[PDB]
Amino acid sequence: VQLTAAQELMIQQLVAAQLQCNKRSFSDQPKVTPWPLGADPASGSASQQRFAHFTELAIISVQEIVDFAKQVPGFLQLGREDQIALLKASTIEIMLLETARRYNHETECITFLKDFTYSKDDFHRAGLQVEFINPIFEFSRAMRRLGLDDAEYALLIAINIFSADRPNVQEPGRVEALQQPYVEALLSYTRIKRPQDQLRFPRMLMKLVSLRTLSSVHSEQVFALRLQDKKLPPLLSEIWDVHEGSGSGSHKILHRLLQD
Amino acid sequence: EEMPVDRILEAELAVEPVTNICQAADKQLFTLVEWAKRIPHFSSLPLDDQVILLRAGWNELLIASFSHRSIDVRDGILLATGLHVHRNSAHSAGVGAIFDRVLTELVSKMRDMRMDKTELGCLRAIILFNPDAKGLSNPSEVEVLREKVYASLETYCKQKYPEQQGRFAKLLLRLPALRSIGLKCLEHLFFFKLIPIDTFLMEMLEAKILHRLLQ
Ligand SMILES: CC(C)[C@@H]1CN(c2ccc(CO)c(S(C)(=O)=O)c2)CCN1c1ncc(CO)c(C(F)(F)F)n1
Repeated sequence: VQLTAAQELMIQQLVAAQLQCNKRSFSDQPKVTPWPLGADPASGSASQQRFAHFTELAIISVQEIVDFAKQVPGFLQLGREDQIALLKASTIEIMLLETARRYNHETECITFLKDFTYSKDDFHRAGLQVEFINPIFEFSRAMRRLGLDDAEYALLIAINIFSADRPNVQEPGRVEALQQPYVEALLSYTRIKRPQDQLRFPRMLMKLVSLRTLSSVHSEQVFALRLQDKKLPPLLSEIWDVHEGSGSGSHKILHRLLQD
Repeated sequence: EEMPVDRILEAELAVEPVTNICQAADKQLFTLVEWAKRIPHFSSLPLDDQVILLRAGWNELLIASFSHRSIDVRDGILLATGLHVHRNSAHSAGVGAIFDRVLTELVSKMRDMRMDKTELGCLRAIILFNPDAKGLSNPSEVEVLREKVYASLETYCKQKYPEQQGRFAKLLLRLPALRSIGLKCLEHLFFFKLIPIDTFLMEMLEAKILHRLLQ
């Protein structure tokens, strides 16, 4: 029924952390392989460039997610093996939330960084597949209908991170205890934002179920990339278990990003 | 109410090593159809849609019912066949990991919450009314029915457990766990297919029995 000062300040902190993280990500825009311009050469290099472009965006996204996690109150009090385990599982899910958040229903395009705007077809030209692309856009549409503000998004991201059922979580009771305040805060926040719409909160929580499916749809996508001999960079291979060496986690790239 | 919690409770009550699980599955599939019919407004949907929902949900639905059934068991689950399965057996069959996830995330949580039957049925009705299932003639209709379950369930939770402010949320937060667990179990059912199976279960794993059975 009411929002605690503590609760207000926590939400404020999360929202602030996301903007701080977005700013850092925009700094890296010049770092990205330019999206090919003109008519595609027969060399086939435009395809490889589009795929590399998207892959680099994904990398930045992972960095952005790690930066954010570190600023979520509680996250740094967990063991480093669990921090890793929680991010491995949730990265794709958060990526999808952040993706939906950048969807425009008028252009039916998603905007990455400041002004990298891409349609469904662009996604396909980048080397992703329709079985993956279509759910992404369906999910964005669904999210847009919900009409979430920056605070609701941030909260949902935090909750998603503190899912105790992820693989290799050594201290699951600790993760559920962390999750609970963020859940309580979201209940309070949404019930104050929209008192005349009680369904808003369950609606949101149920998106965490959708995201489990989409995580799986994404696994089917990785399988197709291997099949097409598209190699992924270490970080993404590590986090999603794709290629021999990096996929086993022998590089500790995520460990390092946390270490900083 | 538009989705009476009573009628949902009636539906659960109205329904009373590896191969043993598949035997148990095939039999429960029949019971599941009878359960789904007792859920408000389910039979009112288009026949093709009733089919689609049961094909999409049967897996999570069965896992939920046997998880709750096993609340009294210690380090094991109780199948509808009457047979038990224990950790030691599960690890012997290379299915130990998924088995431990079920106990940790479902059976345990259900026990500690003292999740009641009404609560179970509502969760199962939520799973059942899945508007993201492909090929539905009207996803909106299905979305609306799920949303009524949200409302009825929350109402129930505030009435019967007024002291438990976060109980409703606690219930819903089992569903993501259940979805992921459902995907892994399905995986194993496909391995058994590739390597002594029953008829109805086979139809569910295939990309007729179900049609007749709800007419
Ligand atoms: C398609 C979407 C879901 C993902 C992630 N995506 C992205 C998501 C969020 C954000 C915001 O933090 C950004 S960005 C560039 O930081 O604005 C990019 C960038 C590209 N993405 C991507 N996701 C998955 C894969 C492979 O599974 C690949 C690729 F194949 F390119 F490697 N790329």
